[PDB]
Amino acid sequence: GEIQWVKPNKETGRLNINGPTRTKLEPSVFHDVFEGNKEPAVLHSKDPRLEVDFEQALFSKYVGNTLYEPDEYIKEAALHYANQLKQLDIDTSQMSMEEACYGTENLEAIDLHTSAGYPYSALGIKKRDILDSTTRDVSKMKFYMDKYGLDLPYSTYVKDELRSIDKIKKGKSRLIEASSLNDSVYLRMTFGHLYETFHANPGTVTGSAVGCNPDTFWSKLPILLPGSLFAFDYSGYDASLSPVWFRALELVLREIGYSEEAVSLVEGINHTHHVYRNKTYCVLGGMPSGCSGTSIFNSMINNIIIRALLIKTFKGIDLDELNMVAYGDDVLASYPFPIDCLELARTGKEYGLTMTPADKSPCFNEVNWDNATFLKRGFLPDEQFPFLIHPTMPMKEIHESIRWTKDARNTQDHVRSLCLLAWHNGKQEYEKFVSAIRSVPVGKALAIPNYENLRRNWLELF
RNA sequence: GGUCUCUCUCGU
RNA sequence: ACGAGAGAGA
Ligand SMILES: [Zn+2]
Repeated sequence: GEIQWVKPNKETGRLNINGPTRTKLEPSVFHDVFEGNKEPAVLHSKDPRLEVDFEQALFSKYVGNTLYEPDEYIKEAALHYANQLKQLDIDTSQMSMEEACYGTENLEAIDLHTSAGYPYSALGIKKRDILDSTTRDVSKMKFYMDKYGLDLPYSTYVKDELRSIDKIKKGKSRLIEASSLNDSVYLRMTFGHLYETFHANPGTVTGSAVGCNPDTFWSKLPILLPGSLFAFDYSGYDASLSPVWFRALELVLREIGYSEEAVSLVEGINHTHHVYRNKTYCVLGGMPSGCSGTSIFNSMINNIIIRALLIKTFKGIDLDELNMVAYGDDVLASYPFPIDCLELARTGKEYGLTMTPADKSPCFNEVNWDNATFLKRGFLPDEQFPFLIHPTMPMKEIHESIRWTKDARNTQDHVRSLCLLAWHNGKQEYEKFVSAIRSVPVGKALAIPNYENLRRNWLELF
């Protein structure tokens, strides 16, 4: 991805989009009980903590584009994935507006507790003023679709969250691109059925882990990804995508039977316009973080990417012997013979992709089930039933979460949630957690889940 | 102050 | 089953 131009909102006619500049995050009653190295992200140009110009680090993620036009490797890769998806029998027909707005069995309704985007967010119009879960009223929507149209600009905000200290000094906060409700609606009407399919089939056919539950999914993966694991991280995946990958995606949608009218929506995300404060800017390439389809489209593209990298880097790759699962840029993949990711990354560069070793090390060492992680969790065989696999969220990350809070009103729910993540690390580790929580007055007032009950309830999932 | 997923809680 | 909240992940 690359910024093409920046223009004053005066020159473009766009309304100013201003977001909050102070964090909702405050130290919690456990801040000093547990160790951590994360603080609230920088939200403001003159955060005392800054060591670089803020807006320059913010947008530094747009590293540029290399390829615009799929070569033969990318074409073949897009095709292998497309034929694999055909067995899913995706409904390529347009989903009704009612379903797209208000939900189906396999697609959650448009979030109503969340902004309605450009231009409503400036006009003081919220989603609730247009949509109604009880009515399933589609009439006011179909009016605003024809008042403001489609292809409205993304409203850019800085994401309020914890970031490592390195990331706070270096102004490396994350942006989110608020979608216009109009595009969300239209993207959902066009691809809603493909969302449904993907949500109901996490696994190695979709190649996607969207819709998976780690408590039960982790036991399938060593069976879904047989052979030798390989994995790696991307730096700045979304923003690093060159337009070629959106061309590639158009190939996949076309092949599985999408109409040329529907395939044409992809350029709509490859080429996008954003409002940040008082300026308008145009981005070519890069997935816009906050549009409808972000997870699934990123996951689909990864499926294309891993394939193309394999057959351009190595001789005699059989793509039918590749098994992989993606969740956006997160990947776990397997092949009958070990894959050398040092070489994939070299190829990755030629495609404008920045790939680094999985273990966060600077060498591409071996990846195995003992040290693989996916969605931040590891894989730990149960000591009693080894075919069942614990997803192990590191206590380090759990300690990070518990030290802060956006509203201490909800300390109970927060701590319980963390305990449902933490027990998988084992009885000894969990009780060390719990007793540390008890070591403090608010702690002795919380209801904490019993280890053996957590384990008992986990075993009955099977 | 986005898109989604999963899980928990609280109500009728 | 439906409403409201939260946490985590991408
Ligand atoms: Zn443009």
